[PDB]
Amino acid sequence: VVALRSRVIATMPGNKGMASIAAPAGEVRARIGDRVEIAAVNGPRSVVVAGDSDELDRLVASCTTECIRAKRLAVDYASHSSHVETIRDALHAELGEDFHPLPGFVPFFSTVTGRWTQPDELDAGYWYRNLRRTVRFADAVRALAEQGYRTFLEVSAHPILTAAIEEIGDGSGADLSAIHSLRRGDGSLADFGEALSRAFAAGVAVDWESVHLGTGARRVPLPTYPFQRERVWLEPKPVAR
Amino acid sequence: EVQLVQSGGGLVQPGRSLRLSCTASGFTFGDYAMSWVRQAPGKGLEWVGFIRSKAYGGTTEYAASVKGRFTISRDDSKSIAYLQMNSLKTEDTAVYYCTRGGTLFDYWGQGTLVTVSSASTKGPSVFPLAPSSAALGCLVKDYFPEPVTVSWNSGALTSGVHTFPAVLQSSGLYSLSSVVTVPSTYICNVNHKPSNTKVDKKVEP
Amino acid sequence: DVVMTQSPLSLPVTPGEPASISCRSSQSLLHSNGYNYLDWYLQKPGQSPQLLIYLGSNRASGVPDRFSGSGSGTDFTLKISRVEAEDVGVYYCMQSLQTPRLTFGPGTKVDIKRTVAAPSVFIFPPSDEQLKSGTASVVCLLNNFYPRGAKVQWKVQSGNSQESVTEQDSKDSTYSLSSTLTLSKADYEACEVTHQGLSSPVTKSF
Repeated sequence: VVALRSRVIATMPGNKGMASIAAPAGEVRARIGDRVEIAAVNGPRSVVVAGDSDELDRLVASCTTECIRAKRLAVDYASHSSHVETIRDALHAELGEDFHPLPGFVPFFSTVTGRWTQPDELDAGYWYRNLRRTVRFADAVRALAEQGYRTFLEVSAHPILTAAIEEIGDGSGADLSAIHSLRRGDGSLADFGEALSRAFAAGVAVDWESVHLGTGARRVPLPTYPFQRERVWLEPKPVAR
Repeated sequence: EVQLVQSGGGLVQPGRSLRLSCTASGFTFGDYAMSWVRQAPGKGLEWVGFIRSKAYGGTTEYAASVKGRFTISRDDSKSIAYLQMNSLKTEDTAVYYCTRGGTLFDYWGQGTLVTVSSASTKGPSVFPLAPSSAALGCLVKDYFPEPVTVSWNSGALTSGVHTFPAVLQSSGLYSLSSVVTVPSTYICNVNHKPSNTKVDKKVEP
Repeated sequence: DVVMTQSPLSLPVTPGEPASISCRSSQSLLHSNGYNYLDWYLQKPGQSPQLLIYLGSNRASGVPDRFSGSGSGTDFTLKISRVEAEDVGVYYCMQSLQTPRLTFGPGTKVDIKRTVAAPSVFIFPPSDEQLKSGTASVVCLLNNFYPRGAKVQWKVQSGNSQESVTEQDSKDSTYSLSSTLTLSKADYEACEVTHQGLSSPVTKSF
């Protein structure tokens, strides 16, 4: 799916690109114009934008006059728009020919719908829904918090979205955790271990009986729990005579 | 523990040479007389043969069905029993076991599925079963070899789903007919793993 | 000659209830040592056969105490004191007096016991694209029946029917039959059962 999608999509560059800003959805949805639309709300203070060139470059520059994280996506391409919708064969069905929708299993989370769905719609239609509709990722993160989900692990090589998952909780009462992913410039196991640590810290259940199987380690006497002792005594009540 | 773990199954055309190995760990290999019991798909067990202990001579007793074709050996220093299956024909499609006793079969090992078929790897010919007026099903005729797996509504419906054990034609092919029973408009996706040919089926009366 | 050993081939068991498989040998399996030479094996559905009893009454180690053993020289018996959900499968009565033994016997087809069911005869005429394909498969699926002793005919005769049956399910504990009449181009131009879930022949055709 991803290989064929990227392969064909390599031709639309030169007409439209992509951007990812952490501006509040209000001002940008107000000032968007000239074939410019929001590809994915990823928070109350985060919106990915899919708009044409020479206005999407000045949309992150309409974000350098405001001084926000300025990243003119070097992987710029066409998506969530019409320039990719015209391909109703290669970019709509050729990517995903075979598919086996899964049942309940462990609840996954689709975004183009804004709610949890059974993983039975996950196919070339979904990639058609990532090229036709928006992503409404923020709506699904609110639904995650509603279904009891708070620690968010960013599967990537740099925090761009957990950074934005913390603007999910910059205005939400359910302040949520967003473990800092390997920094831009980190690519070694020393930095992965540092992440596993802050994952445990944030609350991510780590099966430590899996990290220590290849190490061939041993268990050695360590100090027990330091119970912080109060003074709880109920004294026999009375005073003689 | 005693574990008679086996190895050496696979797919061949009638008239080949196939090796069946029985790794014995847990007991003194030389005291017992390992034997090989065949179980053709879905029928009773038939005993192929057995080698006597090295101290009991090592005389190998085979069946009437496979005399002059199969030969059984054993090694203590490498601690393996062998079923050497030569000149196979269509009958050897079966789950061959390795028990640790000539008259007293014991551990039995695990079950090495050996298949002797003249067919080739082809995907399913998914043919639907239209309801009379009821249940809704779909064939998977003419696929080979087994594995095979059929779901309904792509693994959404699991109640009423009966994936009939597969069936061998005289041509060497396989035929599953998976059917759900529910009043209604349902989908069946068959994935022939050896060839990776996933075919999908929408059915109406 | 050879020892011919038979058993109650289709014995039903209901969980928590003592059951009893029996074996009957033509010749005498009580060898001079006073030790019977009959063995009881269990092949649990889709697993390696197990040794339950050797020498008629002795139980193999690692085998649940439930399986008890007894018998004279001809008639023999396996008394499962408590049948649970693992006590089901095929119980082979397998002699030891005359080795070699080309077969393990038909084996006692054990099933989790319920009352009689109702075979859901469902004649499914072959999809016509199949006739466009070069074959014909009218399928007479019987569904949800127990016990599994159903004749399934093909008239209007039979002889081109091939058999497909699953083992007993859990929550319904029934059986299902896929009698396929694979078939050829022209001769396409009825199925019924005699299962004891009913008595009268129920004939529905394509």
